[PDB]
Amino acid sequence: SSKEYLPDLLLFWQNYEYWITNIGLYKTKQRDLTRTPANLDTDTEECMFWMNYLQKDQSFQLMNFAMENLGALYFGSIGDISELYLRVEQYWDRRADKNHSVDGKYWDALIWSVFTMCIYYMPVEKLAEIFSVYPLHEYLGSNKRLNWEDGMQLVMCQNFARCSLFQLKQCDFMAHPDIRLVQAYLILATTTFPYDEPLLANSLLTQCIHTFKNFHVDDFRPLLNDDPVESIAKVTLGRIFYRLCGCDYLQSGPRKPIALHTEVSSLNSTEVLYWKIISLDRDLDQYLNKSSKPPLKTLDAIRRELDIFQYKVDSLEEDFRSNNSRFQKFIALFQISTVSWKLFKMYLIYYDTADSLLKVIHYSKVIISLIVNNFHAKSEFFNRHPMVMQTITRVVSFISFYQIFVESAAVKQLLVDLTELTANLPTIFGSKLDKLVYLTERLSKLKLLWDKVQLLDSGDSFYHPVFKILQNDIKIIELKNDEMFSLIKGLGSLVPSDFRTIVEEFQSEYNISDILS
Amino acid sequence: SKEYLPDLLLFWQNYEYWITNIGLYKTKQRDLTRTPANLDTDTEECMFWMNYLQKDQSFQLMNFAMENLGALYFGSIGDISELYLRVEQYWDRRADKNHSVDGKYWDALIWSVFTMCIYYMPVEKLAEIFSVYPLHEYLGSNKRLNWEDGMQLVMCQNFARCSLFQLKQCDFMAHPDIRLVQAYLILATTTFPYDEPLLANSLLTQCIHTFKNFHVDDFRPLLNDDPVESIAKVTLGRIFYRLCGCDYLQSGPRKPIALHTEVSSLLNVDVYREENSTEVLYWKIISLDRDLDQYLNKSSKPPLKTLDAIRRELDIFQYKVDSLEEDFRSNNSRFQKFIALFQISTVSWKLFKMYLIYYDTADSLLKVIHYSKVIISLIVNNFHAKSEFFNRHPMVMQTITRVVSFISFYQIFVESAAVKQLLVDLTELTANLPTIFGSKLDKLVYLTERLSKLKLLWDKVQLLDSGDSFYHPVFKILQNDIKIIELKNDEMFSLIKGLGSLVPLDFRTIVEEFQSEYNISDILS
Amino acid sequence: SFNPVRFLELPIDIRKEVYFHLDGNFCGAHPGKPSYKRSKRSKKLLRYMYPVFATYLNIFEYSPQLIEKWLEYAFWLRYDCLVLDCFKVNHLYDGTLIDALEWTYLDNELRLAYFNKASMLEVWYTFKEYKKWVIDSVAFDELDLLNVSNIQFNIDNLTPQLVDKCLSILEQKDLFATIGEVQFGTSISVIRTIRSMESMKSLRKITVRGEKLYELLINFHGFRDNPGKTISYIVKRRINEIRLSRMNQISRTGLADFTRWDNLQKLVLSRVAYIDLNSIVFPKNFKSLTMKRVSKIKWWNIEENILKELKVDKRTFKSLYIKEDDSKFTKFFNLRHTRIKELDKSEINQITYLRCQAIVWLSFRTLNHIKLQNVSEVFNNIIVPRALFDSKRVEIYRCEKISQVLVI
Amino acid sequence: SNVVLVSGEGERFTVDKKIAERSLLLKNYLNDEIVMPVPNVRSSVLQKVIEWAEHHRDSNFPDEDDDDSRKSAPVDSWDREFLKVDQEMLYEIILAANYLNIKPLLDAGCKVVAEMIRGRSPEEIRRTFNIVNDFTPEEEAAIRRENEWAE
Repeated sequence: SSKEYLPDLLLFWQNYEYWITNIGLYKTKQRDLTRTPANLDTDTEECMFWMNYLQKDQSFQLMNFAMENLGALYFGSIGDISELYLRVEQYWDRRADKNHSVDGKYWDALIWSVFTMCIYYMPVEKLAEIFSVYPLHEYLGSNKRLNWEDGMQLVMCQNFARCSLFQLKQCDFMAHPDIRLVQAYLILATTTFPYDEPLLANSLLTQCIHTFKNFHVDDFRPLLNDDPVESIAKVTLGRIFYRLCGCDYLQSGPRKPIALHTEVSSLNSTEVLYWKIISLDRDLDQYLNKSSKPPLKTLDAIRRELDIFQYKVDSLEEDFRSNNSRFQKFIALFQISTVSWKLFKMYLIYYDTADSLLKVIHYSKVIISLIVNNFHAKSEFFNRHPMVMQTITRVVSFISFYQIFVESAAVKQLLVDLTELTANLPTIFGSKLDKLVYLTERLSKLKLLWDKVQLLDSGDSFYHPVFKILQNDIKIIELKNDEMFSLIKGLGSLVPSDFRTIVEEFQSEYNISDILS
Repeated sequence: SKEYLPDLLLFWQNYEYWITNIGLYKTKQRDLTRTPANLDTDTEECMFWMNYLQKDQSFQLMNFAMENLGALYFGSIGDISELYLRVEQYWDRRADKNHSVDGKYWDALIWSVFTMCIYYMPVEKLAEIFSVYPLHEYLGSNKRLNWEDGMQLVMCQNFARCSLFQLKQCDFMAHPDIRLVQAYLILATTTFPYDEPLLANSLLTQCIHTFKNFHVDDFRPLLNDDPVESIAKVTLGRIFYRLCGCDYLQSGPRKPIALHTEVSSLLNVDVYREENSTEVLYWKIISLDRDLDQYLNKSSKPPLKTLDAIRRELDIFQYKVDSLEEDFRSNNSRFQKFIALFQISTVSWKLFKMYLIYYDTADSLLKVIHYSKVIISLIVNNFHAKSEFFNRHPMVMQTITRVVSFISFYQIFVESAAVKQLLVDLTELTANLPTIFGSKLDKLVYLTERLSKLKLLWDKVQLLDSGDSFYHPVFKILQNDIKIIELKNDEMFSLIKGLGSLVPLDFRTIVEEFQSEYNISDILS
Repeated sequence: SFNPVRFLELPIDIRKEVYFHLDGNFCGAHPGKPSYKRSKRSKKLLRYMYPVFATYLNIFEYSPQLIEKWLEYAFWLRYDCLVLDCFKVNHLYDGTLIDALEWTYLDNELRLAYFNKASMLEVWYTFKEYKKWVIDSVAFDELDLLNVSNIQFNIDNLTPQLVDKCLSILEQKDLFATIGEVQFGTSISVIRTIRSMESMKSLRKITVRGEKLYELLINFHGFRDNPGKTISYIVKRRINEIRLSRMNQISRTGLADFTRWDNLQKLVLSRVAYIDLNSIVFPKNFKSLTMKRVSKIKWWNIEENILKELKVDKRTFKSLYIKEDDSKFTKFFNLRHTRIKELDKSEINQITYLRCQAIVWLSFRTLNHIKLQNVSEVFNNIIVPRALFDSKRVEIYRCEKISQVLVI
Repeated sequence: SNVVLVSGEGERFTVDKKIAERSLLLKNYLNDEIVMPVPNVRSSVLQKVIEWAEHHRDSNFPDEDDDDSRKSAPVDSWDREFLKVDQEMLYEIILAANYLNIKPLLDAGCKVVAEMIRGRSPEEIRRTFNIVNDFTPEEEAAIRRENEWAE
């Protein structure tokens, strides 16, 4: 036909984008509330069964690892970890106590949350000497031969997070909201855990907001008339706010109605810009309910300030024993590539500008080049850091939805290299990675049914099945995330032209209920 | 002359907020290193409190609740008989160990109902139902004392804290549901927020995160919508207005995430008038009250048209209190008009008080005497026979705080005629309060006689003047105690504790003498 | 025999309410001869006390009795402490009781005159003579009451040369932030003040009289391409109130639209022959709309919508559904002229009932204040919800011909 | 059906249950014969109040929020001379009606006290103009010295 198909779908693609690739496949668990049991059984005793694998030199070697590598992760809450060394030997002596303090097992909860994140960046050989496989397989007991490249590097991390959070509920932070709730969350929720538990992590960040903004601090700048303790404490507290509100963005959605990302408006050395990129990231996206398409005058301003953004990181020169440095520039280059690619998608989707395609294709080349250097030797663990499972979701879902209705010549080639590099991702993401691969196959067979059945139109209104499938997709994600069903089970006592039958050859075959759990 | 009166009562506003509403209820600053962690023994005691309650005791407690207290659960649960069905399912339910989430949220609700029912429960019926001993062969501190000597108070405390532990046991933190909020609203009419402010504020933040994650704004039922969803919508709305009402009574600087974004008489605020009239008038009164009382910390002054408008809808509410259906034998109806008369006296009393502080308009002393007179009139008419439990609502610990601290600050500087008589009858009836409030009641009497001792230091020590301002030891210590509540409720100190290693650190003779003999840093407990 | 030695030591509410009864007529004496004066020595009075009273009051240039009054009268009424005390008390309200304070240009200092009801001037001040004692003796030190922005502009009595002279005085000396509202009543006067309305930063409320200017200045009515005569959109986000005084029929073309003016909040309307409210598109939020002394009412045309979504006849809608109750509440207000009608609690209850409130409240479109004064010639029967007849945001004071008002 | 109240110095006034309703701030006191204090009004002042309330209990009193029947109303034929007793008793009457929250006598005394201002001559404006030192003395010298010449 004519070129009239493109804005009808591409301005429905984004409403599909934020309703599939971000909420239904990440940030919802449908829960039947007449399923889960009490927690005095099966949720206490096995935790103090999962303490016992940790002994002295193992945790000490873990700390020996955790210094020379992670200078964009630990520095949000620590500085130097000599405080951690001292605090873990009074931990090691504090295990001999019976009725403990509050502050002491807060320190226990924080160091358990340190190990929880710290083992989740082990390449598997050093965790092969620093653990043994055999003592665990008796109560979970699925099988006995499987090794750490499957299963245990997920569930061991999940239950390290579970023991940390168990000392948080056990010391009852709701009566003693000390700050260390917040830098518990900051170190801990780096890992997959918000994706595994959205509903826990959302309310626990709400308690973290209660912990923070009940300090009433607005003055953050350094001073001259006060004791140095105030200056260094404020140095720590400001950056804790910065990374808190960044991780508040990365978790944000409609399953969290308390925000502090609204309380910041738009416009060592490296940690100050990790919030500036996210600060320019918010207003690229918050246009779904806001049906007003963005005027261009914003986008080019962002476009010029990115040029100074890779002006400054050009001026950074690294140390080559400090793998600290490779990690921090890996976050840096991947973040600027993320926002740049994401804004060029907006350029191509509302203005359809020429030369935007070629820069998108070269701007999906940067992220894959960055991945292909960091596979060979002693460089593998950067890929486990979870911004990537955002952007690979966006790049695969967008490039697939651009090849289903428009054939581009070499962009099939990047699609097949991109969906094979999807298949060679580290296993630590697990179920969500498999979930994405299933969705990719769904869109490919959607492309097949696009070329196998063609359009019917009588007036000026489209009738082809694919559009009805995606409308059904959004409608059922709405009907399942309708929470007033959860309300009426809350009160509980009140009891809870060819388009005839040509969807159940598809929606009964891949239902959309193979996303939720 | 009397030139202290303008620059006095404004500083009384600053004191009236920052002692009688945060320094005496919302301060529970403890140290952390001393405080023992719950590992066990806050677990194991209340299976012993479970089987201490038997079945017919629960049924007669429910008969108590349906017959007379019928103005507190009606904002939460409506009908009574479904909870008869539900306690039937609980007395069949306990014999399972793998209890589901739904039943144990249901027990969250029904323990909240017994906790709220034992708070208001008169001792003459409670003594002949329960027995005194098995508590005291659990814990030995005293051997011989009846319920009214503090056992009702600790029963309410333990009931509440391990109903909350049962919520902890069910992990509310991933399973939001409306019955957590309904458990709060039935528990908000106990004094537990006064006993534990930090716990109640954190779990009200989870009440807010429960509710506002439902994204319901309009609470009228639509046309294109299910009948069962319509009734669910209207009951959701009644829950919202009662939660905002019980959120204001808690409010202060200890929650930074507050719900209330409405208006009543303005002439990011969102909504206004989403229900007609059954019990929404309560929130109307409270919204009048918040417009009066935001100025307690605000340094500005009220324009008179606002307070004239408040006076106007008090003339309206003077008949909206009466226009409820009169029920001659129903005594929950007289509980409701007790509630309504006491609110419309309470807010208007602070209105006329604010008239006196800033604008000094006609009769604005003798009016305040008239309204304190009618408050004490209500308290003495509800005192004779079969009608005693009304005075246990935790607002009458607020307004008596308000009135006593005002009139005792009136007689320190101004020696008027009959207000001696009103103060002596007010302190006489303060000593005749119902005997459950415990520490806060006696410590209010401590503060009362503190300022009564300050009365005798007024007219003994003379004045010193700097040309325009009087200098006087009272004029020093009355800002010193505000400064010490400043220092106590500022939590930057705790951040110096929680981080790092370094720790922080003839007027005079009578000033720190009266500091040492009558310290104020004692509400810490 | 009044004395003003006292009567600044009355209570400030009584000093309000005596001035509440004293609107702009603070003094009362008000009803071939070629302008013989018959004044003894006054030939230099009419140079500098009647050059401008002749222009503003030309009805009484003849004046068969009152010729000598207003010359010698307002030598001191701008310094009498009672009227100056009125301008003490009503700044302390930020102008609620009797505002009526506009700008005039005359005698080359821009006198901030005040007029009465009959548009006869009384009192005048100039700028640094006004905010030296009239303001600072009520506001002591604090800085929010030292902002006056309730001063109208009101070009219907200034001849146009006075108008475009009093525009160009605020450009070089920045008094534009002071200006409050502006009254109107093609006309050559009104267009000057709107293309001279670039940035005042201080407009709240608007009054326009008559049909012909209302059709071209407030209604969008589809058209958005006016070359000159901008109503520019930067200052379009400022307004709160719309006033219409006298009309014939508000929608003579087709439609009384306010697709723009999204921040509007109150609409007062006045002595107007025709209103059909379906012609008003009712912008996204305004909680108050009112009218006074109206003479033809069509009243949303939605009672039959209730008739058709409850699926009965009008006669059956009347003969058994209405029972004429008066339980306890409605004896409180008088309203002996009105017959309130009420729906039922038994034959429809809990269902087929709140949907009726849904049909009412989809039409009422987020408003609550109605304030209907004197009525005549209603056509469609008046319907109010429970949520607005209780708690008295409905009020009909002098209700002369009205019956079958009904509350749901 | 006979209710009483006590004055400023203390006297007994039986009225009736329905004549007493015009004090709405007595109707906040009849939530419950019953006594009521008004300590700032003397005997004869409220004797005037009770005679007013007794004779216009025989009539209807309008909506008290409209600015139409307040800002322009007849005073009465009766209330002209029975509220024209004296200058100073009117102040005691209007403070008393401010107490008892009977708005119509408050406005009816406001009618007569309004009349004693609309109609004061321009020759006390000659002299009673600077009772309170508002302008500093140089400019009330000045105000006569841009007005040296008309008298």
